[PDB]
Amino acid sequence: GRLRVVVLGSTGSIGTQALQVIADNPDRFEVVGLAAGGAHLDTLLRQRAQTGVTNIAVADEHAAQRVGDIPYHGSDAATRLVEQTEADVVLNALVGALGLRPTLAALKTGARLALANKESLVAGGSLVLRAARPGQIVPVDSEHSALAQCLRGGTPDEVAKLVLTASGGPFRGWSAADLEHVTPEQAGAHPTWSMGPMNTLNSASLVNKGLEVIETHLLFGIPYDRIDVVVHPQSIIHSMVTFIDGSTIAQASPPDMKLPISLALGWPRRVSGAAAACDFHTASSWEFEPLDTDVFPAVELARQAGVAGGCMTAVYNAANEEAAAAFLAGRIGFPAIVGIIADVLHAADQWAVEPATVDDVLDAQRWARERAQRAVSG
Amino acid sequence: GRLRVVVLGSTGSIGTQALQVIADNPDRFEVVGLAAGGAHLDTLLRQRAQTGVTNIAVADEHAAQRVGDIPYHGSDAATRLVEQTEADVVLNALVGALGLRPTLAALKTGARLALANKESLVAGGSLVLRAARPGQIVPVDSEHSALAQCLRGGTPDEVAKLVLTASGGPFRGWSAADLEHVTPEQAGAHPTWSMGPMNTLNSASLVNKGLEVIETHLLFGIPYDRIDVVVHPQSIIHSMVTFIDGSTIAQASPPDMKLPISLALGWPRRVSGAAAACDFHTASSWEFEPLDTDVFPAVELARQAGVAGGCMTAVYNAANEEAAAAFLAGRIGFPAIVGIIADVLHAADQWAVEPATVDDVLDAQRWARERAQRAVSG
Ligand SMILES: NC(=O)C1=CN([C@@H]2O[C@H](COP(=O)(O)OP(=O)(O)OC[C@H]3O[C@@H](n4cnc5c(N)ncnc54)[C@H](OP(=O)(O)O)[C@@H]3O)[C@@H](O)[C@H]2O)C=CC1
Ligand SMILES: NC(=O)C1=CN([C@@H]2O[C@H](COP(=O)(O)OP(=O)(O)OC[C@H]3O[C@@H](n4cnc5c(N)ncnc54)[C@H](OP(=O)(O)O)[C@@H]3O)[C@@H](O)[C@H]2O)C=CC1
Ligand SMILES: CC(=O)N(O)CCCP(=O)(O)O
Ligand SMILES: CC(=O)N(O)CCCP(=O)(O)O
Ligand SMILES: [Mn+2]
Ligand SMILES: [Mn+2]
Repeated sequence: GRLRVVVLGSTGSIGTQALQVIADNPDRFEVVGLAAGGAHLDTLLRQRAQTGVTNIAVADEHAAQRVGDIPYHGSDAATRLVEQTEADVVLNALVGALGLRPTLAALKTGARLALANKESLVAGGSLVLRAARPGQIVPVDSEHSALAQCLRGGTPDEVAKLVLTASGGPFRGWSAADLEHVTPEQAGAHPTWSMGPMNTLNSASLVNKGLEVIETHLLFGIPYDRIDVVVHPQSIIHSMVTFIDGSTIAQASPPDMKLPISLALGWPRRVSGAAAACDFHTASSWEFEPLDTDVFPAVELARQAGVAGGCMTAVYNAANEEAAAAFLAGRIGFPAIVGIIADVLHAADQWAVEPATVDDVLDAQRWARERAQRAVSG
Repeated sequence: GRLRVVVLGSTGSIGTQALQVIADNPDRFEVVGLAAGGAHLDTLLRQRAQTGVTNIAVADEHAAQRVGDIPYHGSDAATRLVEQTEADVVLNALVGALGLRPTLAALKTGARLALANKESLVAGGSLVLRAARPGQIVPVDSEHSALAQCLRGGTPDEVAKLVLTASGGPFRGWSAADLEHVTPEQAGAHPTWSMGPMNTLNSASLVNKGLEVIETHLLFGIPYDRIDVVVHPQSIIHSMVTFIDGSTIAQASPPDMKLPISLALGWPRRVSGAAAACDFHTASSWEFEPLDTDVFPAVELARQAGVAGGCMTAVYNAANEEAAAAFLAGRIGFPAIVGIIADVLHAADQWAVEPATVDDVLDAQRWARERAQRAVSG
C-alpha cells in the first residue's frame, strides 16, 4: 500500500533526502506532515508548495509568524504534529535530545518509527525501549541499517560480535597535539559524508561513534563487550556482524543516506534504485585500521556510560551537546569537548539509575548541561 | 539430533577437512560411510580406525584388496555405497564429473547433498536439478556458501546481481605471452588456498571460476546475465549479492574450507568455532580489480556454454578434464587448456539439447574428451 509518512526535520540533510526518495516513489510513499525549526523558511515554503502539504510544524515562533497559517508552532509543535496526524511511518530526522518527546509520541501512535535522530534513543534509553513493540523502531543510521541487514544472516545465539565501521573523521591519524589547533571550519569538513553540522562535528570528535555504540546496544540487545569499532576510511562498508562459526557478513555501498532512508520507510521491502551500487568493474580497495583510542577516547567513554546504564547515556549526550556548542561558539578548544564529557561523567554516579518517567531523563540532562556549562566557564 | 554423514572423497583435501569438523563435533555429526579412489591407502587406513567405519567404497580393485575388509570396489562402488547406506547428509567431495552417478543416487535417497563436487552439477545440469527437491542441495564450494548466506539479505525479487570473487590464481596479471611458459609446478601452487591438484590447476586457468558461474546459475536459479565475477586477491570476501536498492551484502573470513563445510553439514545451523574470524585489531585491506578476459576467457566461455544449455556445460567440463590432463602430462602448453575448451565448445552444436537420461550426459562427455584428445594430438 501507499504509506503515509510524517517527516520531522524536513529541511535538514536527512529530511531533504527523504523527501526526494518519497517524490521518486509516489506509489509507495506519501508525505502527510512536515516539521522544521524555522531557520530555513525558503526551503519549507518550497516544500509546502511542491508536496501540497499544509500540515506543518515550525518550532521558532518568530519564524512561524513570518510565514503564517501554520497549524503547529512553538517548542512542542513537532510533538503535537505527531500526536494529531494519522500516519504509518514517522521519520524522526530532528537533531539532538529534543527529538525525545516526538519519538515517544511516535511510538504511542503505534506507527513505525524510522529513526535518524539517534540522540533520542541514546537519551531515552530503556524508556524508549519500553514504549516500543518488536520491530517498531527501524534504524535510519547507516551503521544500524547495515547491522539489521547483516543480522538476517543467523539466529540470535549465533551472533559473536557486532562491528561498527567509523570513517575516522577529518582528524584520522592526527596526534593529540594536532587536535589542540582544530577550528570549527576544519571539524565541519567530513571526508566521506555530507551531513548537518551536529553530526559532522560529532563525527570529527568521535562522539558520533560513541553514540552509535550505545545505539547498537539499545537497538540490538548485544552487550558492550561484543560491540567493536574499526576504522574504515572509505565508509563503503557500513558495518558487519561476526558469527560464532567465524563467518562475517558485511553491508556495503557508496555512501548515500537515501539507501538506509528508503529501507527504513518501506521496511522490510527494498526500494528499487534508491542508491548506486558498488562498481566491481573498477579497481578499488577497502581499508581497515584500529581506532586510536589514546587520541580519541570518546568511544571508550560511551562504553563506560553505557555499562553504567540508566540515565548515564543521557548524561553522555547532554554533556556533548553543551560542550560541542561551546566549541562552535569559540568558548573552548576542540580537545575540551571530550575532556568535558569525561569530567561530567566522572561526577555523574547518581544518574546510574533506570528512568521511570521522561522527567527523570530530562532531570539527568538538565544536571549534565549545568555541569558542562560550569566546566566551560571555569 | 546427531546427523549421519557419508563422505565421498574422504581422503582428499575437502574430505580430510570434513572429517576434522566431524571429529570436533561428535554431538552434531557421525560418519557412516567413506569413499575414495584407492591412491592414498595410509590415509584411508587412518580414517577407518578413527571413525570406526568399515562401510567403505574404494574405486581401484587392487587397492581395495591391499587395504582389506572393503565391502564395495570398482567404478560403481561410490554409487553403490550411497544407494545402500542410511544417511541424513551425503558430502560429495569426489573430484571430476565421475561424481555424477553418486550425486544422482544421493538425491534419490532424499538425503541432503552437501556438494563440494561442482563438476557433477555442471555436467548433470537439468538432470541433476530434476532429481533434487528444493533446498536438498547445499553448497560446500566457498563462493556458493557465501552467496547462500548473503541471500538471507532480501527476497528473491530483490536480487540484482550475484558477484563471485576470484583470487586470480598464481598468474593474476600475467600476459598471454607469460602463460606460454607456465609449468605444472607453477600451476600447482595457489596463492590463497590449499587444495587438491585439479581445483588448484582449474583455479590457475580460471576454468574453476567458469565452473562456479555455471554452478551459481544451477544452484540459485539466477540468470547468467545477473552473475558477475570480480578479482579479489586476498580471498577474504568469498562472494557478494547486490540488491535492487543498491545495497551489497558480502560474506568474509580468512580462507578456511572448514567454515563452508561446517555450514553445509549443519544447514541452516552454524557450527561454533568452525574457523577463525576476520581480526580487525590489525590493519588490512580488501582489494578488487577486473579480470582481463583477453588473457583469461574461461569465465566468458563458461557463460556461453551455460546459455547454450543442455549438455553444453558437460562438454565444457569434459573438454577441460581432457586438456588439463594433457597439460599435466607435458603434451600441451598451459594456454592450450582454455584454447582447446573453446575449440571443442564452438564445434559442439549437436549437444545443445537437454539430456533425457544420464547416458546422454555420458555420451556428450565422451564426444568432448575425444574431440579434445584429437586437438592435443594435432
Ligand atoms: N545527515 C546525515 O547523513 C546523518 C544524520 N544522522 C542523524 O539524523 C538526525 C538529523 O541530522 P541532519 O539531517 O544532519 O540534521 P540537520 O541539521 O541537517 O537538520 C536538522 C533538522 O531539524 C530541524 N530542527 C532544528 N531544531 C529544531 C527544533 N527545535 N524543533 C524542530 N525542528 C528542528 C531543522 O530545521 P531548520 O534548520 O529549518 O530550523 C532541520 O530540518 C540527527 O540526529 C543526526 O545525528 C544520522 C546518520 C547520518
Ligand atoms: N579443496 C578445496 O578446497 C576445494 C575443492 N572443491 C571441490 O571439491 C571436490 C574435491 O576436491 P579436493 O578435495 O581438492 O580433491 P582431492 O584430489 O584432494 O581429493 C579427491 C578425492 O576423490 C577421491 N577419488 C579420486 N578418484 C576417484 C574415483 N575414481 N572414485 C572414487 N574416489 C576418487 C580421492 O581418493 P584417493 O586419492 O584416496 O584415491 C580423494 O578422496 C572437487 O570437485 C573440487 O573441485 C571446491 C571448493 C574448494
Ligand atoms: C553516515 C552515518 O550514519 N553517520 O553517522 C556519519 C558517519 C561518519 P563517521 O563514521 O562517524 O566518521
Ligand atoms: C576455495 C574455493 O571454493 N575454491 O573454489 C578455490 C577458489 C580459488 P580461485 O578464486 O578460483 O582462484
Ligand atoms: Mn551513523
Ligand atoms: Mn570455489
